[PDB]
Amino acid sequence: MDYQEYQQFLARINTARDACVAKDIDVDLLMARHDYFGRELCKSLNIEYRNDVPFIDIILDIRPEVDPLTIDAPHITPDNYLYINNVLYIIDYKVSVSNESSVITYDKYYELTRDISDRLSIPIEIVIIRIDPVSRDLHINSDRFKELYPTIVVDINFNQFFDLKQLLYEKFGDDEEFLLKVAHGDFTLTAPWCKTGCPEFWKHPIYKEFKMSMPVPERRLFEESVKFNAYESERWNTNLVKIREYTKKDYSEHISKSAKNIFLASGFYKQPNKNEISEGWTLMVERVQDQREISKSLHDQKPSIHFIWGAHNPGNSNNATFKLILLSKSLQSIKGISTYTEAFKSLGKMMDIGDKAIEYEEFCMSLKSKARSSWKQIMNKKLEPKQINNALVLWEQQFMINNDLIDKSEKLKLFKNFCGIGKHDLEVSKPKILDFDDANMYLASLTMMEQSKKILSKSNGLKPDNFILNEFGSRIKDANKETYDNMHKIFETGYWQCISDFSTLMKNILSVSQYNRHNTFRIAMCANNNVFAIVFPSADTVVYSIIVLHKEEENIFNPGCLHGTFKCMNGYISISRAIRLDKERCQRIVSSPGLFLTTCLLFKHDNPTLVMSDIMNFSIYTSLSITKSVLSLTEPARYMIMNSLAISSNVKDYIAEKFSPYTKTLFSVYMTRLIKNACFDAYDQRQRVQLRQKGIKDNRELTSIWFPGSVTLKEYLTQIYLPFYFNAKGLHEKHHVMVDLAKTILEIECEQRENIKEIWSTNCTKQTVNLKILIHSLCKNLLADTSRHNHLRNRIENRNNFRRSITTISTFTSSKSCLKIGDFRKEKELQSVKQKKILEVQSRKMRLANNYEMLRNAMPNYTDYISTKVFDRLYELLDKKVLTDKPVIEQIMDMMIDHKKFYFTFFNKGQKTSKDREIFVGEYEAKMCMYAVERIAKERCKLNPDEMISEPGDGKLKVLEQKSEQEIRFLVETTRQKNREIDEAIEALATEGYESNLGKIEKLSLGKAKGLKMEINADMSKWSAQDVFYKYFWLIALDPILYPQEKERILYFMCNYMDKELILPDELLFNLLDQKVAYQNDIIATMTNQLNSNTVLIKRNWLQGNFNYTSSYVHSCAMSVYKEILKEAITLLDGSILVNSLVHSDDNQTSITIVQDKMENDKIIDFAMKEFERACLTFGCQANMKKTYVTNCIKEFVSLFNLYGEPFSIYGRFLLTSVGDCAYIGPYEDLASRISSAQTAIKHGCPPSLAWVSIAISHWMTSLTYNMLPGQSNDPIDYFPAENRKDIPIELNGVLDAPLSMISTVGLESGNLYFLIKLLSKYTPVMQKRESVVNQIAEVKNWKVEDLTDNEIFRLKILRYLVLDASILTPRKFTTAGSLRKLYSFSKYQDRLSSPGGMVELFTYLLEKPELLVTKGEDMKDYMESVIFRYNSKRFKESLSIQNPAQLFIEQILFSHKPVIDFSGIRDKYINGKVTFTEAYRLLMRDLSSLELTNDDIQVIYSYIILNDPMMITIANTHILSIYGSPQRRMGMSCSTMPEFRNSPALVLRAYSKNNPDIQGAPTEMARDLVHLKEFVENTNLEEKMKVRIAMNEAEKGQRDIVFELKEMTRFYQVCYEYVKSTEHKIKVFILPAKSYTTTDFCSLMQGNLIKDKEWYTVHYLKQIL
RNA sequence: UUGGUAGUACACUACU
RNA sequence: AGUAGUGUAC
RNA sequence: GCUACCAA
Repeated sequence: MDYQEYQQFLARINTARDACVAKDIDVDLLMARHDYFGRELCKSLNIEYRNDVPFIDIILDIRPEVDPLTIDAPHITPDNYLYINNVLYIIDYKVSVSNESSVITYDKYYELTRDISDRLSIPIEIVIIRIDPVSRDLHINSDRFKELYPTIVVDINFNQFFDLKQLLYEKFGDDEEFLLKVAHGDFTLTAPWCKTGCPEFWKHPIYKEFKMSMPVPERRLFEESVKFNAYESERWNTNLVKIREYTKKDYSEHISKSAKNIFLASGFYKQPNKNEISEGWTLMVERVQDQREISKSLHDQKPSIHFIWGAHNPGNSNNATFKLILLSKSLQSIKGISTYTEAFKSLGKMMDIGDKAIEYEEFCMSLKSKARSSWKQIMNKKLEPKQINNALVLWEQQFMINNDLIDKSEKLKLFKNFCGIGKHDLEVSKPKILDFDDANMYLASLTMMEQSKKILSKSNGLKPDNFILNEFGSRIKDANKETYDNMHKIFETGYWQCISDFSTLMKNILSVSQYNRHNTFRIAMCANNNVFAIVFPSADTVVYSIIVLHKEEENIFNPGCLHGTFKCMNGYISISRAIRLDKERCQRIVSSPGLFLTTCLLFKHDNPTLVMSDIMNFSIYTSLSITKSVLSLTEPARYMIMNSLAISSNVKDYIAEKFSPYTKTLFSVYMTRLIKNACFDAYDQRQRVQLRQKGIKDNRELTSIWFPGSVTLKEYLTQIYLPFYFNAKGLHEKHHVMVDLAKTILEIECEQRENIKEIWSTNCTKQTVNLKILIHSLCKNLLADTSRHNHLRNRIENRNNFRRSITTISTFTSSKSCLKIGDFRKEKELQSVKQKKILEVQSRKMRLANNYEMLRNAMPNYTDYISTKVFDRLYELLDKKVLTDKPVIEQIMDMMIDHKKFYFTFFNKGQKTSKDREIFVGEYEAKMCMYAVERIAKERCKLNPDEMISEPGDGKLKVLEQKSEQEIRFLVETTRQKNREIDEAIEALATEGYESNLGKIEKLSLGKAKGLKMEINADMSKWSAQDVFYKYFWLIALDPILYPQEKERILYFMCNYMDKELILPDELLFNLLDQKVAYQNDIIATMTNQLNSNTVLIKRNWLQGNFNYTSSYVHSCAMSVYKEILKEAITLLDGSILVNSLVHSDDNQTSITIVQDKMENDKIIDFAMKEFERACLTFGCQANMKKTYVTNCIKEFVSLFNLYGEPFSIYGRFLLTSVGDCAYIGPYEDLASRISSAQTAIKHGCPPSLAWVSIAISHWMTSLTYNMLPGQSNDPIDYFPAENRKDIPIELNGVLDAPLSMISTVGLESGNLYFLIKLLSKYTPVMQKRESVVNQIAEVKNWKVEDLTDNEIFRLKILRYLVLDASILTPRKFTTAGSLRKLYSFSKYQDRLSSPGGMVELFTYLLEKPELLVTKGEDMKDYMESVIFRYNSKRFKESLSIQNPAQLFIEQILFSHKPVIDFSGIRDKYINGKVTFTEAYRLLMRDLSSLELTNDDIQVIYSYIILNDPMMITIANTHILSIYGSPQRRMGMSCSTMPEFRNSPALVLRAYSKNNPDIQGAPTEMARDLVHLKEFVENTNLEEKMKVRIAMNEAEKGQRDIVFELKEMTRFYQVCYEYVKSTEHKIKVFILPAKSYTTTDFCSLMQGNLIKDKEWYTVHYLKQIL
């Protein structure tokens, strides 16, 4: 270029300060380069350099004899032109590395010139002459133009333009307004996250391993790809395109070579058939018998259920004290001489009060009356046992184990041999199970089931009326009469009474066991006057034996836990074995009636074939399995049966390798059979499932699995997949799990260490990647995915808060576990000594019924650590100034370099699976690094159409549906196109003589096109443990949105992460060190150097959970190559194919649809499955062919189905959780937790009737928790003005009355909404009745408040004075702040207590910044102070101690008669010690006698609940204005998304508190928010209302009340926080009977769908629904 | 904080 | 006894 | 572990 021009540009660059000025430089730098090229080009072409000539000048140059006024010359201005030989060459110069500019220019110029061409007969050639400024190659489109100038030599250099453009861009590299302007249309960046890179990367051994293993050109291409800078390059994609083109040859060879395997394919793909199943079963038994200790003996059986049962005796009392006597005389009078009969007679004698009945009752009543006076426990007053006849009584139903009444070796017999207390080569023996495969052992199971059938299927003598039927039977019946009739059929049987009795007795056993002692036994009862339980001494878990009285002998339910039936005074007495269960398993039994009723009705649903008696017999044993045996069968059932009916599967290898029956239980022997039978039965009806849409019309052609009968496909899948959900959580033992996990991780590591060397390959070696195919696919995908969003790096920054402070991020301030490494020898040794002393104390005290320091010495290379809470580890790092309040990403970038050594540990999930899963726990700073990598991926997965782990909400279910609609349409129309010539030839030929000439009709109709659908439902194996981590190095390196600095640090981290060490936890080390015998081939010893170290180096296993987004993206890539191969292979058969593939971490749902005429379909299947496996292996995944299975109608994907187009789900899994899913806080709060399960089940397609049943079971379990059932102690019915429990409010443990449409949408808050809708529809005049909701509420002033019934007035008082500011009855517990020693931030809070006035300073800080009472705030100081303040809360401190739901459950029962309600906190919301539940009912009613409601109070209720909520106005409008069409049957359901009904809080509340909207942090729009906010303040008077509230308090108290000011400011600013916060719209997908488009559609569909099982109703509205 | 002493509190109670 | 287990536990 | 009391 020109010299003096360069000096001017170089000056403009130095003097520029704005980005607007810098942009103008860039514009002219580019135009200068364009001009420079043309001036040089024209010299080579030997033509006049014309600057920019209008088109009219061109015509006037070459054809003077033509009029400007007549011809309409196209309005363009070409850079040059050339007229020779009656041809006009219009010329345009370009300087781009791409010809996208050139093709726009060509098309514009070509299109316009056609019209003017015909009016002059001059042909026009549009010539674009491009030069690629980097290479310097020319590119010319016109074939005539190159025939004129065949040798163009523009010798030219652009280096001075790159030098200049560089200087400009280095100068404005951080100016984000520059990056915006400079940005092309298609791509935009933001400033670097760091200035320097990381040179220590390039020296790192793992990179050198990585590098050295690649071939040389790829090495250069990696280093080059790291160093790329999309902002400083000509175009963003050059490095990606450069690398795509280099790999293209090797890639398209691999695709073509792989596609031609279609012709090699035999067609003998792995199928299921009778032989495979028997061979699988026989190989399986061979394994199981080598692995277990088999037993053909029925006395080796363990309890199938931990209970024995007998019917009640209605000739006897059901009084507590009669029952106690009845048992005491029965035990003392046991006739005969058995091995334990002396012990039981003694126990009976030890509980013997004789005639002294009233003396017992009044003694017990007095002790109880003492405990219930106090909120806390009664301390320092000793419990003394009263002598009442032979019984020494410590408490109601607690009796001293008296030494006089039992020979002291019969006492030892009871404890040691019967209860196991203190009970006791080279090898350790195998686990013992029953021989499930032995036919005599099977018949014993078959017997037990037929024996249990006989007793339990008989009618109990009782009225079938219980809580569920009484309160909800009305609405269950209305939705479906059949399910009401079924409930009756269940409640009549002994089944239902047995399990109710086992539930109620267990509830009581737990209540009783709490305060049982080492020197006492206790007695539990139930409503059945013949069933009891003796709770033995714990010896520290719950020990017990069940006792049944009965008239005749063998007439008791014995599911394998009877010790013996004995003859006694009156009839017979049967006593169970001694059972020992942890409290978690016991809770499950309490909840079992809900499970049973739910299970029975669900299996029986809408099916006239099945017999209810047989269902109950199966369901009772499933509902009461609290033991591992059944876990071994329920989930494998899925794979065995589904593999058995698949088109392609591997039933042999699944059963052979994986299926491991664990039959300790006769019921599990019976069930293992039902599974086997079902595998064969599945094969036998394989053609009844697969095609030869019609899945919508569901007929009963399949054989039932678990009980005899006939079943539809939907009902058949529900039978296969539901059983898994009978599995309880927490059945595992930490002791055993920790070892199994530790050793499988180390086995995978040791295997890799010894055998797995090569990283790359070309023949699918185990644990390798095809390097060039990886590189090429990644390039194509990154190009594609980046292209479809231009601000991607910006999207990543905003959505994941990269720019904001670390303290504003929800995951970086959580209560999750978090590892930290350091020296903690003193803290851990002084824990050891404290638990030594306190164990020795309670050991020495227990003699009533008569180490860490070492570990460290044994481990020279130990690595100390301690787990803590994430927010606490953040506090710590901020305090020691390792972290700052700088933008999170900048600090993540520093951490990647700063944190060299990585450390992880694990704990056990306690999962419902047969083998328990591991959960990994890393350091805080490891979570910081992975955040960046994962959140980058996450946003790019959202752009990828295949990738679904990133799909928000329930979108998956709607995506499955849209694919199968698309695929069905493709199959049909594509088969119609390929046939129509043949179909017209045959159908026109078969008009004249359809019968005759049938040799010619089938001449052509064999050669017509064959349809083929196949659905691969795939699982992958060892997803995290056996990946090739090295492949992700390319994913980072190729990434155009990363700068080379960031890439360098990210890759350095990823190198360090492959050196990460796993810490075997101290719990596991103790267990292992305590082993007397050495373990044989001890993998844990091998990998620790004889337990010298507590760490093992883990390399290839990126730890499960950590890289799910990036791994899933690469899995999405493997499927793009699979699509490409299949597309080629089918074009070799001139066929048609559609391939879809959905990917979610290690789950896959690929869907092939093919039409071709050249080949047998079986060979195409054998091809597609082989190439599926290979596609996976070429990218480092391993498809698990024991679990993957192919159908042509059924897509399973992340436990969501699609059956012939129609979506389907096991809604039953959500219904089973409705029973035992709760935190145990209060009646409202617990019920709400349980109701949401029914809402989730509803949106997965639960029928209205079964949803009502579920809702009843929730109400039952909730009221049971706080002793609030009908007739019970805390039952509110008699304390309130109401004739039903649906008339009392839901907040005071009422019963929920609303339409199920309403409950689906708004939950418990529907209880009040509907009540207010009932009032409007009674107390507004008939003229106004036809109006919408806004007008009916406006008519509230003209209401006869006199006419309002008592009840309605009562409810409105609660809505006014209680509901509108916080779910009000809440038991408050007295418990301690257990185990906060670990928390760094807790000891700082403790120091702030010890400081003089230290807290008072902090409280006053938080009143001056009331923003922090309901946010965390952007500042560092603001985070740390708000943390220390939270420790002031009791509820927050109990959150950090590990929760225990069975204790939380049982404590909540026991304190239901104590005074646990703080009525001052309830009352002080209307003022101008503690109290019991029932007293709180009296005190609340009398407060309502001191209040009245005017017509303004009612208006205020309707305003807050209805009018100030768009959704509530809508839901109200729909119910009032709706009119229903006639009923109709559901014909195929459709997924529809629930629409949004609605229309910076941390800053806005700071801006509200101090009236400036001008804070160091983020304009006019945050001054607008304050004006919009102050509307809400002046309406409700809150600022000027709480001032009266505080001043009144401190005037009465006499001095300034600092804590009350905090509490009132909190509830003031918490009301402000719940206005200045948008409902971030979650995606909720609902299965409905038609498709929703509008918002009104969803409401009408919902309203019409959820009222009967039989049918659905269309719903319309008479006015608008907004 | 350690060392000592003496305690460590409650549901179901039902047409059966 | 019960719970757990081809890891010595409760 | 909690509670009351005592002793450094």
